[PDB]
Amino acid sequence: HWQTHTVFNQPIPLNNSNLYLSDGALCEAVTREGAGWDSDFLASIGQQLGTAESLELGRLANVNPPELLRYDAQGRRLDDVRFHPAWHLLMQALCTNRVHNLAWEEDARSGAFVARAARFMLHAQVEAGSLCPITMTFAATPLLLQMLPAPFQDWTTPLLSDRYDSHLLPGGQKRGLLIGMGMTEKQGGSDVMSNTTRAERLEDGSYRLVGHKWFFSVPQSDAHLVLAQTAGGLSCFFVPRFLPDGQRNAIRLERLKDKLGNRSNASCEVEFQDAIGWLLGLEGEGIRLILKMGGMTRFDCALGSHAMMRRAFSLAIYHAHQRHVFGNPLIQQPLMRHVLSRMALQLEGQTALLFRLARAWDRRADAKEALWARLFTPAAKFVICKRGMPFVAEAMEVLGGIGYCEESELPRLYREMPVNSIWEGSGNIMCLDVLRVLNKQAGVYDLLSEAFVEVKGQDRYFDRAVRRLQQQLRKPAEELGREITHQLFLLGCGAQMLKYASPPMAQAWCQVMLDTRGGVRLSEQIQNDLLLRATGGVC
Amino acid sequence: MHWQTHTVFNQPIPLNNSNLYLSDGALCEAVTREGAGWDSDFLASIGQQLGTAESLELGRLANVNPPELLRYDAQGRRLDDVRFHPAWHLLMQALCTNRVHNLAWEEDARSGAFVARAARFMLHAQVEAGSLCPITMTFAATPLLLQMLPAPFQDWTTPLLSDRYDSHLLPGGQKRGLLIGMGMTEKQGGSDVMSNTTRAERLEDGSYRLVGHKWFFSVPQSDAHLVLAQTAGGLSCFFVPRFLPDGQRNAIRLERLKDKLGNRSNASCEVEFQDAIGWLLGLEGEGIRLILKMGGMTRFDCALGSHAMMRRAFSLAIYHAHQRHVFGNPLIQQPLMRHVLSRMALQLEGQTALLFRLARAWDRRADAKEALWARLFTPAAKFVICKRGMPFVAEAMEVLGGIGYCEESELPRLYREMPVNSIWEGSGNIMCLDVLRVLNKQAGVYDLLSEAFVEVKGQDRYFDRAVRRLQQQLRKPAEELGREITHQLFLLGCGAQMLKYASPPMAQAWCQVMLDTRGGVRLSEQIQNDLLLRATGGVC
Amino acid sequence: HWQTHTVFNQPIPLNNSNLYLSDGALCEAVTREGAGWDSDFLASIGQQLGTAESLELGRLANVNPPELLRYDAQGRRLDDVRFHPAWHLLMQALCTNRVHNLAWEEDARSGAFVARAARFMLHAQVEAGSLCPITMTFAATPLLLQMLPAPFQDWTTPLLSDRYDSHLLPGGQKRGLLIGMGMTEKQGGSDVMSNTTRAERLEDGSYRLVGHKWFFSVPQSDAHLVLAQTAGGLSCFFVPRFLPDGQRNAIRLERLKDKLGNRSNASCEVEFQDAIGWLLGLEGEGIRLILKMGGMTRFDCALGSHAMMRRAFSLAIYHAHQRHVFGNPLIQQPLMRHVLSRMALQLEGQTALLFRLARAWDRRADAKEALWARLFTPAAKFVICKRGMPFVAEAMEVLGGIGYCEESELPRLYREMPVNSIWEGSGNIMCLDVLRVLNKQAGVYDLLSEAFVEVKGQDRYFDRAVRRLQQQLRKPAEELGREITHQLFLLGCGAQMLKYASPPMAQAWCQVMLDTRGGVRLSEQIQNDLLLRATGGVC
Ligand SMILES: Cc1cc2nc3c(=O)[nH]c(=O)nc-3n(C[C@H](O)[C@H](O)[C@H](O)COP(=O)(O)OP(=O)(O)OC[C@H]3O[C@@H](n4cnc5c(N)ncnc54)[C@H](O)[C@@H]3O)c2cc1C
Ligand SMILES: Cc1cc2nc3c(=O)[nH]c(=O)nc-3n(C[C@H](O)[C@H](O)[C@H](O)COP(=O)(O)OP(=O)(O)OC[C@H]3O[C@@H](n4cnc5c(N)ncnc54)[C@H](O)[C@@H]3O)c2cc1C
Ligand SMILES: Cc1cc2nc3c(=O)[nH]c(=O)nc-3n(C[C@H](O)[C@H](O)[C@H](O)COP(=O)(O)OP(=O)(O)OC[C@H]3O[C@@H](n4cnc5c(N)ncnc54)[C@H](O)[C@@H]3O)c2cc1C
Ligand SMILES: [Cl-]
Ligand SMILES: [Cl-]
Ligand SMILES: [Cl-]
Repeated sequence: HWQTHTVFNQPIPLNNSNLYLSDGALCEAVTREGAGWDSDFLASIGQQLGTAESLELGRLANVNPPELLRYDAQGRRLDDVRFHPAWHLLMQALCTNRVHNLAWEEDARSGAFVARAARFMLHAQVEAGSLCPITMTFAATPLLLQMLPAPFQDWTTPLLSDRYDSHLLPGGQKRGLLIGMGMTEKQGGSDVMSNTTRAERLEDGSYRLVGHKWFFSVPQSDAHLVLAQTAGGLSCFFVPRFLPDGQRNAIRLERLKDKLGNRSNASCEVEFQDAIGWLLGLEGEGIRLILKMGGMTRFDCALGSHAMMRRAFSLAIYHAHQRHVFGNPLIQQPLMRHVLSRMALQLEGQTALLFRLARAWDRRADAKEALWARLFTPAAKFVICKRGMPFVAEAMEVLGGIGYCEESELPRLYREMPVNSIWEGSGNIMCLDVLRVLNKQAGVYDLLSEAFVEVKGQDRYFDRAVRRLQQQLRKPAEELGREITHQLFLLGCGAQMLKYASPPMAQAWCQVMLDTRGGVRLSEQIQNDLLLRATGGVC
Repeated sequence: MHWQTHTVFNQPIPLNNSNLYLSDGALCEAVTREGAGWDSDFLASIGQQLGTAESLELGRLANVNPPELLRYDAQGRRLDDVRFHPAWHLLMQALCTNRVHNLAWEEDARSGAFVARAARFMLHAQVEAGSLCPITMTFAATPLLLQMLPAPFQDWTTPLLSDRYDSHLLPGGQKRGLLIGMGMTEKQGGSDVMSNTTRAERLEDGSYRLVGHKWFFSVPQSDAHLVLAQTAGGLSCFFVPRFLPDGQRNAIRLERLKDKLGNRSNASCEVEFQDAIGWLLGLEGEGIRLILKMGGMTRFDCALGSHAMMRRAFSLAIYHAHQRHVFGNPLIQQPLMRHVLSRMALQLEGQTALLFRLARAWDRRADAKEALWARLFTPAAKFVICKRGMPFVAEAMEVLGGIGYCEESELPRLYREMPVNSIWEGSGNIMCLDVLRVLNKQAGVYDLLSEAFVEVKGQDRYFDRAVRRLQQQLRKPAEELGREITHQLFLLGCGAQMLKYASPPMAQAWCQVMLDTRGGVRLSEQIQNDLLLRATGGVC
Repeated sequence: HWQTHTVFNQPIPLNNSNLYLSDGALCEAVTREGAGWDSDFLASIGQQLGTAESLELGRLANVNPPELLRYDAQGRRLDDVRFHPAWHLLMQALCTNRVHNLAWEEDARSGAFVARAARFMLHAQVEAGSLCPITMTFAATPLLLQMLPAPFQDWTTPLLSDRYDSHLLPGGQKRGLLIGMGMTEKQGGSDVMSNTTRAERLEDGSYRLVGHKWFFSVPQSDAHLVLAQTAGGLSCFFVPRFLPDGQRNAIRLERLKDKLGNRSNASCEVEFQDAIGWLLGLEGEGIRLILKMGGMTRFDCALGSHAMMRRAFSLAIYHAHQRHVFGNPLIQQPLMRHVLSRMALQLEGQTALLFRLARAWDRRADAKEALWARLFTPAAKFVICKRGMPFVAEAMEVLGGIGYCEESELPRLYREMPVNSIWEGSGNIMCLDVLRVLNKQAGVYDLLSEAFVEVKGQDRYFDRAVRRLQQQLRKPAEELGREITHQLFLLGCGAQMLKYASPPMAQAWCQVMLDTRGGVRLSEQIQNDLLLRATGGVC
């Protein structure tokens, strides 16, 4: 008699699922792209990462963001950052699963980049902030392994380990390392040539750095690769957190960013007060170096946005299956079932493209593969990271009101999305790069012709899309970089669907994405298969 | 460098990584003297563990990340749960591992257990105080439950005697360890519990339906609370479990979480009972009689807890004062400071002596004379010591100065905790009214005092004069002098202990400083040195 | 049937009362000490300040503490502090009521200091943090008015206004000002001789300051009087927030204290990076100057603590009067009544001593009056500020559990008390100063004897106390500085009680405070009278 009502028609939130085994498109991609040997392991962590206890860690790390500790209680400079225990727990698992170095092990087998991409994608569905140090370390490791200055040769062993080490010590004394990246300044992020951080050559071949970095993520990194001006031009420096003699480097943490999302991750405004750096490569070869690593971090952005889209979608279909409206399961409602099917179709294409791209990276020794990666990485980052926002927003709306409340995973996802689109130059820069590749790089047109010819006749909308692109690649105006990049990206997904997806699935994908007319209805059967694949049972 | 504007110097390193036990001379001597010497090795062991920086950090985390009340889930269903920072649970594990909640109630507990347990308690208290609340309540309630558990809960006996903290959201019977809370206070009264309006109706099966509220309901996550409610037969005490036997959640509704000055790591709720099921303990109307048994022990914990926090505050102060220089010399060498610090050390010596003598009384409660001693000095010790805590800790804070007023320091948290112990369980006045009630109603109280006072007569002139004043001060029966009488009675208790077991110079010092009404007592250079030295260890 | 219980015996909290007219001892003191002309105004603001709306401003200012803005969104240094709107409202009223300068107006009448003290004591009961800038400004004003450097002569008018101006502008362009004091450094606050902030003389006569201040309250002050080392000794500098040319002075705000209490008030850790200062007086004359101001701020500490004890006590008795326990009003319960009466008696004494002490300051032109002030100011600060903690804690306990909750005014008061005892050298330094006056000052022993002889024979306990002080002054050790200062303070209050208080009241006070035998019962008539005077009706 105390109650005013009974609570019903409230679906149970998705948890204790298998992030891997419930993703049909992913299972197929992993095996298809030569990482089948990691399938058992993927399912293993898929189950671990998908538990309530795991998702809670994600929540804790974000709602208890890091504190910047500039001083101690005595008034001495401290320059440290303090995290919630959940942060460290996430790091342990990321490093245990070698998301930061799997591909760089000395005996790493074929498909390692692809396998590692799958491992990454699972973690990304749980928590995103923690991916930042992992992404940076992953991209920087190959570079360091062959360019480490003499005083830090003993970093090789920890760089190749599977142990997270949060000890406040010099890198050489630690079990595992994290590498950060300091490029962006107040005057520019895309245009790094405008940096005003200067480096004066010190004695032993080291340099004195004086300047600042505007966005300096993971200040607790064991080292940052930093860009600074020298007499010889813009160079890249290895700036360790501790000097060889055990003293703390002269990096001053001034301010912690107060971010829309990505809140679990510490992003600082730092200043260099005669900090010591070691020159990597040659003076003026700075931009050339960070361009090598950029390729890989961009891929992580695209993959990360995709992972979050996948999670948001999983939450949405799980909810829509249980929630009833107007007498029927929400997911049975014609208009909803239509929207959800198009969303699933979106993820199928992205899964296909992203893991094809991963294969390219795994086989970068092949000039044709390296060129494929060089081209589609920026494209995938631009398109997928742009889609993230509208896509996650839609998922949120499938849940309705409760999806707009912070107790749900959706707001945090929705809040994270834009960071991936802004990171590393932003969309426009991606598109200018795509244009630059088509123009400057040799044998690009030949590479495209081969793939397009390989699937000609399989689908009318694809072939028409190919014709439209070649017509736009005659007079490629800069102001059409987005149109060109988008169309180029779709053709990439299209080819993959046509080659390896079932004919009905590819027919569906091509129609929905490449049919300019619109009004595209999907067969009852193809919709059922999409939604079924998106919940597993295809593994 | 050229970037700096100054050099940081004369800033002392904060006290950490010390041994909370081995650095307390008075405590080591007390433990051995009061028959708990067998626990000395263990005490030093946890004394080291608890005194580490990592441990102190747990204390800080538990307080600056206070519990959240979860009334509802994301679906709009009632949840009635409380979510803590991991540090809270870590503190609880250690407290239970160290059996601070049940050591004395083990079936084979040896002699001195209450005294040993008091020492274990005192160490923990210096680290974090909030976590002590569930421990204090469970410790006081356990003896009662062990022999009064209703039939459906006989399988609580094993967990009640364990050393395993269990935070699982399950019925008690399925758990490895338990916590018992206490629901007495209502909006209309805390001291006067007969004004309770929570009512209980007897049901067909022997349990009762409770409808009402509790104003301060600490540790709502307890596995059960002993609750007072009105019945047709009068004010009774009920065992109100969090889960019913059939695994369903009892009808206890958590409405509001208190936003407290201190004690913040501990969840204190405003709850309402919506036909919650309770099991009658004892007889209808025997309610106040039951919670009076348990009150004796929780009061002791309040006194000990305040003492522990005073000890910690003092440790921080002397450690600071030893390093900090002012006007060319170590702060602790400055005549006026060294004088204040010595009086503070002297304060703790007396409290240590009295509190652990009291702990012995509880350990030997089978002896009528000991039980009476406890019945008399427990309330007195709670009144005086818990009152002193505030000015005492404030003084410690001032020894550090500006930095002691900042929350990065342990001092503000200690300063903020202190009043809770004085307010808890009736408050100072109630303690004093109780002391007066014992002198009046209880038989052979005057005889008991006479024996102790005679045993030390002639040893100190200020003590004997203090004894004369008390016996006279009792000349006219008067409620409005309850505090004067309770305070004087307390000092005489400490005095006797110092005179019997402390060194003659130490006891001479204590008696002069505490009992010399003519004030202005200077202390010998030697006695001050010995006080401060004892307060840092080396006497163990 | 929805309810589980009925709420009763829950007293209404004290609000919408008159902070002045409810304080019998205060009304009498104001009239007695030559400030009876302000009575109509004191009752006026006493009404305004006691309102719920007023008290709410206090709460807001403290639960929404200031934020330090070291940088703006563009990464340019900003060094500003942002307050809750309630803070500025509190400031507006304080300045409107001239709590910061009443006594320094050019045509200030007799008893201005005593009237200002009364106004201060009322504001102090609503909010304490806001008193910091007021106290500092009040103490520095007289000094500045006759020492202002040439470039800041036009500061005279604003210094004497009733205007609060929070505009971020150079002083000269504002309608009112606030002055701060920067003395304490990390190495010491009591021993300022250990300061390492150094000032070099410049071409133009001003100085370059490089150093730091550990506690630096009201960083938003229009100027700070700062102590720094020069070639000729430790000196006092006028450091304006803006330079004459409008540029911001080189005062760098590094960090904001996270305080036990006093949270509404901004206290900073600051550093000087070649900040411009102007010498006040002669080099090495620094300590001599800040000693002149120290006199008045120490008085404000004592007054503030007294004020907060008064407020606490008002709350306690209003509560005890409504709250029932064991069938009677809590205030009727013999033990409670006894305690509350002693507390009231405590405030009677303090009120008498403080406003006699205020008279001394007002008539400081008389050497005998200045000497009385010189002696009892340090004493009153030591004793009263020390009593504050146990006193307010008692008040809190009268309310019980609800008094321990932050929704009550008690915790905020309780959290405030220690700051007044720590400010300006702390208790020990006060007692050392009192000893220095009894030793180094001439005619002190005479001044005291004149007062004691004037009341000899009126009370046995008072005379016995006098004989014990004179005996304790035979051998005046340093270690007895507290015992001596305490005894002195008591005799001070005692003299005032015996002279101007009703004989029964003076007897009660003497018996309670000076009867070493303890165990004093008070008559039912004197208790009824004490509590009646503490709720007004004597005005
Ligand atoms: C959460 C977070 C963390 C970060 N962490 C780091 C870090 O760890 N290390 C680091 O170095 N940086 C970091 N950054 C900075 C980030 O890399 C840059 O912000 C990003 O590269 C864009 O630089 P910017 O902000 O200066 O944008 P701007 O350079 O001002 O660019 C503005 C816009 O102009 C567009 N644009 C640029 N050139 C052209 C052109 N020729 N034609 C048309 N449009 C153009 C860009 O697409 C962009 O959208 C972080 C940023 C965020 C939000
Ligand atoms: C952090 C915290 C946690 C708490 N947790 C719990 C809990 O878990 N369970 C629980 O039951 N209670 C709890 N309490 C309540 C606490 O036990 C009561 O607040 C306390 O007993 C005082 O009662 P009260 O607040 O009703 O004050 P009142 O009973 O209104 O008394 C107020 C004052 O009156 C004095 N007084 C009472 N009677 C007399 C008399 N005859 N003569 C003179 N003076 C008298 C009291 O000593 C006290 O100073 C908690 C309180 C706090 C602050
Ligand atoms: C909220 C707040 C605001 C503040 N604002 C300001 C401000 O605006 N400007 C400013 O300059 N300071 C400020 N302070 C600091 C305050 O003035 C100092 O902290 C105070 O003077 C004591 O200095 P300290 O902390 O260095 O104590 P210390 O100098 O380390 O003193 C330590 C203790 O030893 C005692 N002592 C010192 N010398 C002796 C001796 N010879 N014999 C016996 N005992 C002795 C002292 O009384 C003190 O209790 C502020 C502090 C607080 C908490
Ligand atoms: Cl900081
Ligand atoms: Cl809730
Ligand atoms: Cl800032």
